[PDB]
Amino acid sequence: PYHEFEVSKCIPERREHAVMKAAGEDLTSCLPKGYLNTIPGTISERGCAYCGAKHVIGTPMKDVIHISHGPNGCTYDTWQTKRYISDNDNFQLKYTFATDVKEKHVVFGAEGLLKKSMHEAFDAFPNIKRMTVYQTCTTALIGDDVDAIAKEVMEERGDVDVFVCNSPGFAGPSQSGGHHKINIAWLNQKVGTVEPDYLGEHVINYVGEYNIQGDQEVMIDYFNRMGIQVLSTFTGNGSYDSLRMMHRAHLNVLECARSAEYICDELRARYGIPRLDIDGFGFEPLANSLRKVALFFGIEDKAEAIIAEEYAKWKPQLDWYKERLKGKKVCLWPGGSKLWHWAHAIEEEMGLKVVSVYTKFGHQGDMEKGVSRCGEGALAIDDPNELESVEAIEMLKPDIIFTGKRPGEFVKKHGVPYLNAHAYHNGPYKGFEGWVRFARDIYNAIYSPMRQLAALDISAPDAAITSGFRTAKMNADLTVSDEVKFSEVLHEYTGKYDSIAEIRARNQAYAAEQKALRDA
Amino acid sequence: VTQKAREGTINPIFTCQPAGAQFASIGIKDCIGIVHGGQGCVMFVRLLISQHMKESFEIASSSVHEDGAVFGALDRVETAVEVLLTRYPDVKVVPIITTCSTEIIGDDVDGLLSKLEDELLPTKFPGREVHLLTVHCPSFVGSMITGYDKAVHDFVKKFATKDEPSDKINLITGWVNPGDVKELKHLLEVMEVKANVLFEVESFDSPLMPDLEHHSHGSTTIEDLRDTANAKGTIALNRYEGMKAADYLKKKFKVPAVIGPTPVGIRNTDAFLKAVSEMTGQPIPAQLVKERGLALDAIADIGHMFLADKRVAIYANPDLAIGLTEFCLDLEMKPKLLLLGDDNSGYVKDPRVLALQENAPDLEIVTNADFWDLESRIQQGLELDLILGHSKGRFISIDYKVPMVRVGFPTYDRAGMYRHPVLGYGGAMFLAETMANTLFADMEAKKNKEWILNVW
Amino acid sequence: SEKLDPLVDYIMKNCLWQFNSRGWDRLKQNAGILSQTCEILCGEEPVHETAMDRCYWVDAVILSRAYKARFPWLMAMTKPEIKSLFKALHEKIDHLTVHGSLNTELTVPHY
Amino acid sequence: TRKIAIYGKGGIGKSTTTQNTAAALAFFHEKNVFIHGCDPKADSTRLILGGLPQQTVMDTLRIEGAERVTVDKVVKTGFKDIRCVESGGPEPGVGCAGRGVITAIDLMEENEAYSEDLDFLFFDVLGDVVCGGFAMPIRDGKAEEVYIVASGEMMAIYAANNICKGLAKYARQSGVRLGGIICNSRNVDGEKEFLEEFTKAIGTKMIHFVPRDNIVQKAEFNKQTVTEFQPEANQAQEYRELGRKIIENEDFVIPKPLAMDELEAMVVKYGL
Amino acid sequence: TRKIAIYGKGGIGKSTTTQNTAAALAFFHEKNVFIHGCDPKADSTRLILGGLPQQTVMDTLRIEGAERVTVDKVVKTGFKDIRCVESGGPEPGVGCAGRGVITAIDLMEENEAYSEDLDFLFFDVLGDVVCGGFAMPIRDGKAEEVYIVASGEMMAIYAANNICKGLAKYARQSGVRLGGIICNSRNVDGEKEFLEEFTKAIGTKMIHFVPRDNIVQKAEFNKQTVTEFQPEANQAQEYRELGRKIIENEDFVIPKPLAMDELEAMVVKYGL
Ligand SMILES: Nc1ncnc2c1ncn2[C@@H]1O[C@H](COP(=O)(O)OP(=O)(O)O)[C@@H](O)[C@H]1O
Ligand SMILES: Nc1ncnc2c1ncn2[C@@H]1O[C@H](COP(=O)(O)OP(=O)(O)O)[C@@H](O)[C@H]1O
Ligand code: CLF
Ligand code: SF4
Ligand SMILES: [Mg+2]
Ligand SMILES: [Mg+2]
Repeated sequence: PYHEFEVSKCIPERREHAVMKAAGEDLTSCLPKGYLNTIPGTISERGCAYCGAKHVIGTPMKDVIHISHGPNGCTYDTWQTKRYISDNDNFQLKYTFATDVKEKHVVFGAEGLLKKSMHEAFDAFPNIKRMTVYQTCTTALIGDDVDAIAKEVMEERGDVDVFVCNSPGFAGPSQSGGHHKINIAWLNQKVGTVEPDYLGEHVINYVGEYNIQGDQEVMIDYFNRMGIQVLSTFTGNGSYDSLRMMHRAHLNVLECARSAEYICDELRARYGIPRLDIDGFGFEPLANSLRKVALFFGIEDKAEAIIAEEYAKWKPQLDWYKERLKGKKVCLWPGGSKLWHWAHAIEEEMGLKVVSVYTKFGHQGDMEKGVSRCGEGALAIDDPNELESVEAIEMLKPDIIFTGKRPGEFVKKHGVPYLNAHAYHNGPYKGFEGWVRFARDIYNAIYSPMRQLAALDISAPDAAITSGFRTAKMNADLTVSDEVKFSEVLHEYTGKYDSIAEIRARNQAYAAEQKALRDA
Repeated sequence: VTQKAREGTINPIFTCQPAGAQFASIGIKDCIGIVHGGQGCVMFVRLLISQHMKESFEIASSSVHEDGAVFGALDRVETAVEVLLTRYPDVKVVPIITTCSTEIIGDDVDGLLSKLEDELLPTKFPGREVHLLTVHCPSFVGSMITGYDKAVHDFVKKFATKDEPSDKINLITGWVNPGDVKELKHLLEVMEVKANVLFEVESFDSPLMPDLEHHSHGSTTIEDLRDTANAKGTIALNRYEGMKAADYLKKKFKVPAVIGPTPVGIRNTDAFLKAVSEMTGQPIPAQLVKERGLALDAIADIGHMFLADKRVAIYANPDLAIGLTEFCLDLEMKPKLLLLGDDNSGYVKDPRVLALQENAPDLEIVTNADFWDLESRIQQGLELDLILGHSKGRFISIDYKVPMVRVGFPTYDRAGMYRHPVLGYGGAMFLAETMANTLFADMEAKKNKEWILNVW
Repeated sequence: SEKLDPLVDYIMKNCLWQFNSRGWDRLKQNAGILSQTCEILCGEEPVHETAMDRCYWVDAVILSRAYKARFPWLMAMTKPEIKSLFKALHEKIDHLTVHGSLNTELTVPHY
Repeated sequence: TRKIAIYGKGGIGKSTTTQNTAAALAFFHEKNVFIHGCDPKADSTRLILGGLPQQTVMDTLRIEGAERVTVDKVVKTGFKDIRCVESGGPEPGVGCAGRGVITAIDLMEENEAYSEDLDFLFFDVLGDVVCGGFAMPIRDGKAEEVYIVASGEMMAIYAANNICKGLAKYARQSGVRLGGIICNSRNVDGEKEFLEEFTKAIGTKMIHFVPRDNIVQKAEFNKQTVTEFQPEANQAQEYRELGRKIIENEDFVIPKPLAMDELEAMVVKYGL
Repeated sequence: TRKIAIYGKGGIGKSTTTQNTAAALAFFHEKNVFIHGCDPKADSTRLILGGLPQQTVMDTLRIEGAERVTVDKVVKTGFKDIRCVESGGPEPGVGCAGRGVITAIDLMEENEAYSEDLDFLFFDVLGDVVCGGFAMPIRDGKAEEVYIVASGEMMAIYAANNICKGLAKYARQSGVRLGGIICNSRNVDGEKEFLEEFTKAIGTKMIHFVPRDNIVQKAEFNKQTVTEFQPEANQAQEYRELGRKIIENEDFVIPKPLAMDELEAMVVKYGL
């Protein structure tokens, strides 16, 4: 049934944006609305279409000048807020570009300023030959023709390539407008314009991955070990030119269907490339995904070998945390796909109880996925506002919340710990090792001795003041049995602080080897 | 003075005007602003304040979409005010901050205020004290500094009301940290001077309490703002962050205004205290001589041994950056580059900048700067020992191996920098010792005469 | 009834192939994957005439493995009742994902 | 000072009527008149200055900056010492004239361009009010009265009704009122009866009827108003009467725009 | 298909001439014509649809969303199966009508509204091209030819000259060309001579002369064109000749705008 919040009675439109799973209901009984306009003044969590296009999908590309046509403020506001890394020395994190539109450019036109800014950026970074121009609110209203300027700059330089993304912040209800716009733009302008140099025997496009803390590198490692060529990645750790070659892959391996399903559906409709939805998170979802990809190419035995090896290495460590986390309650509050990527896997493989999910921008498809994969009684919210979140916490009493940084700092002031669902904490959270890293983060947040200390009132007359120390393991062992506590097979996470250094230093070795053989 | 020759931006130093108006608004008790425009315009600013403070602050949006831009979006603001007021019954001040989009299309938010006060407030919130104001912040003008300056002017102009005279002064702090306000309030309390402090941002640091939840908020009240008209005088520390409000008070209510100096370092703190002493009649007491002496003893331990002849690049909010340059010169350091990151035309007329040009010989001042100014000068051969700046220039520091002291806004890559002063004598001691310790850690990382840190 | 609820429940808790973006694509996804699963469980070798048929088959292979592992009563039934059951399963998944769906985006004509 | 904004269909004669009425006001009624042109093509002050000004508020902001705009570089003086300024703006197809008008009127208020001794301040606005920046002349602290120029052509009346719709909105925010409809004749059959019916239907009046005369074009080719060209001509007397009727106007209303089915029904008797 | 944009001074008869020529093209020459009104007041297809359309592209995005705009909800069919769409836009004094035209034309492109078997696609634009969004019809992939409607009045010629100045940019960027100047007579003394001389000084031709006739008013009051109203009237034959001249046009040039001193010297012969 549709859940109406006490804080949202005055805005009755909010009633049909929340459901509570009930026994005897299916997807055709009730379903929260989605991808609608925001109610003004609600202090919702939603962003703008420029965010969805530029900040989320565009910037991950590693060999590109990302210049926003607009004032400095849009460019500053999205700079150094994301954790998509690259093997291009993180160029996409360290350099950001604006045309710096002033009032004279608003009144008289900013196209000359855009052309001059593009030439300046190419001049300052002569090793970069690719560029994307993003519209902002300002330059989208006044009608600047960015496409004509991009054509002029390309012909004046003769060795650069420019992509145009016309996604101003107001052009849509949330980041989702940006997802759609940039997908269709890249497909229509850029796909098919470059031919691959080498095409191996099993070629995939890895679609919908943005390399948060090295998530893509983790997945590339697995594909290398199955002998699968990743032609391009959309767009984490992705290069401009490889993404122009997407029309030549045997299979589209889609991870985030909220942000990249558009290009996948259109590549399927145009070039006949099949679309295979996968999970990167969890042990069993990731194992099944690897099995499907290897099965498509007839190389199943390679996937099974990876899976057995990874299970033997990481399953004992994951089960150490799973034993200590059984029954703990969590609120799953990302923006998009991570709510249905995690809801079932976290309950099964860490023992947590998912009491609520929400999406900031997701459509009704994300909610039908999320409601399906959640248990009965879970609260599913679309376009949540701050007061609704407070009410949900007071009703559900979660032990941890997975949400954003600023929402996390809010719920901290209501007693609850948080893990960053967006940027991770000690990521990457993808892979088999990554799931163990996620479990350790959950366990550290929940069983912190500092959390119990903060709950203690020292001015209370008979206050339970103690001395010495406690550890998280002391706190968590109070919840397990003797058989679990003295198990000789379960042990804590044995991994480096930077798990990606060794993974990246392996993907690069593989690349070198493959090049050697090919060039011979 | 060098004006940046490029027209585009590579790595901006500041954000836009609406962000500054939003930051000024969160310093007022029972105030939630509505940013009129796209949702990104408010969500990113809340994230940016969160990066600096590691706290969450309530700011609302009118959520302008495509139909709002094409058809007009004043109905969005009317809906936003109603929704915000019904759902937050403790709110008394609602500033309506415009953005680039609604400044371009010409949404008449001033006229809407009149209608709201005549129709919506008396009808659906009868007897409730609600004050609405507009802050016009076109992001293609100025920067977050000018947005902050304008918002302080707008808040004062809304509320200041002539009444019985008060012995208080007005202290407009400028854009400062909670640690800075604590230091300034300590100075005033030793001098025995009551002030209307704009703004009281110590409560930005909220405690993690056992039972009673307690969120971050500002502590400047409507009564503080109302009483600004009755003060003996106004001291605005920052000429670019509060001189407009002070000029308004002088012109409208004849409240004498003293602009600056920013009390960065020993000498400028003395000048600030002398201004307070002249305004109020209160003598500088012997306790301040002692606290000043303590800061000077710390500085003497490190000054001509470690700080003399160190080459420094500085960027911050303009007033803080200029004051930091002056303090570094007093410490015998060699400031090489000063970055003033926006297009304000008052910098070249600023008496502090004219004095820097006269007597700081190897210092280059770049107005309308971005971070590519600093980085491309290092690539061309500028050698620095130290950088003073905020966190968005951290990759220059990381990649070129120049240590940086985190000052200004935002400093998100170090823990708890908002709790330490850079103003006053306490701030001078904190600043000088942090510079020394940053340099010490760098010598040890590079093994650069690191054996010398034994009998200094 | 007692045979459909475990099968439908496993699909909706574990699988992602039934949640395509548009109803006309969901119909093809449902038909291809479920028919091939019925063939696998009946001892047949499905024949592929397209790359999408092969993509249907990988989902079908994984799903049939899970059904064999978790529902032993399938390997005891004979082909007529397996066909009827998978005909019923196909109808139920179609109703849940397309016919009775409250997801109104499935009728958006563009991707 | 009576601050007035002129609206109406494009090319209906707003600029010509404003300049000619201003000349008649200055010459026949000895009034201090100011004209602020709010059209980017900056053609609202040619008949008074005897040629297009070459300094616009926006051209000056583009070259020197907003802070270096002065009430001496952009405000000019023409016939009978009528003070004129042009907002300026971009050439067609680029930028944002709406923002330019917002900024230009803001700057002229900041620099006290409108002197206390003015009897009339005319904001001459373009015909396509496409944005909120072209309604800046009817915000609080700006024009308190609006005159709409129309004619017997059904599109001109439709444009007048459309302008009244937008003017009803601001009437509930700002206290701007409609002073009447000025009819610049286009020689339409039933033009007078159509205009009388339409003004009554929306709650206003036809303040004056301005005939269609070729002497207006002749004076315009000679860079002047009819009052400057030929003070004793009949068209000059019409502008003088129109100026007199504006001076003595006291009927300022919130218009009631007609639904399109009402206007469609009204125009049936005129196509016969 | 020949994609054309119509520009000119405000209220000079862009919409009337566009609709009447479209009706003549469809009726006398059996042509497939499409009209895209690029004016927020949405009056560019009333004569073809026989009444103001009640679904613009912008009204449909506001009600349904961008993703639900369909080439069946917003495209209507009128006289001689002429297909008509209106961009729509805000009421006067609010919003951005330039952005609405950008979005409306974008949406008609994404939904492939303009068929490939069309013979003519007219973009009927407003008279105040105040921003870049009103130049959207002459971007790449849009109108390839521009006809400016003018008249012998000096402000119409000045407006036509201004449009030529702004049109230089799009002639360079998208290759759009000026096909000629349509002269809608305003009964100005020496009108034909002034138009010939002006069209010669900028490098183009007066493609046709449209007489000022009141049958156009009568037909407009009757919600139809002259061709629908009275096919055998003289004015209908004038639109039939203009349509034929547009069909058989091969003179497409980049106009060379006149500095205003040249235009000032030119208008002296006509102020006598
Ligand atoms: N009463 C009139 N008789 C004859 N021509 C007129 C009359 N009023 C205006 N005109 C003509 O109208 C043309 C366009 O008018 P203009 O003032 O430029 O329009 P707007 O300012 O409304 O765009 C001018 O060239 C002028 O000669
Ligand atoms: N050839 C003509 N003869 C008579 N009246 C005309 C003629 N062309 C246009 N008109 C009149 O011009 C009025 C306004 O023209 P319109 O086409 O609406 O202008 P625009 O589209 O340029 O804004 C119409 O209402 C019509 O009565
Ligand atoms: S310069 Fe500043 S932050 Fe930029 S928009 Fe303008 S006021 Fe705002 Fe806003 S919604 Fe997104 S983030 Fe921008 S494209 Fe618009
Ligand atoms: S319609 Fe008005 S606000 Fe919008 S771009 Fe054009 S001039 Fe500017
Ligand atoms: Mg005019
Ligand atoms: Mg028209």
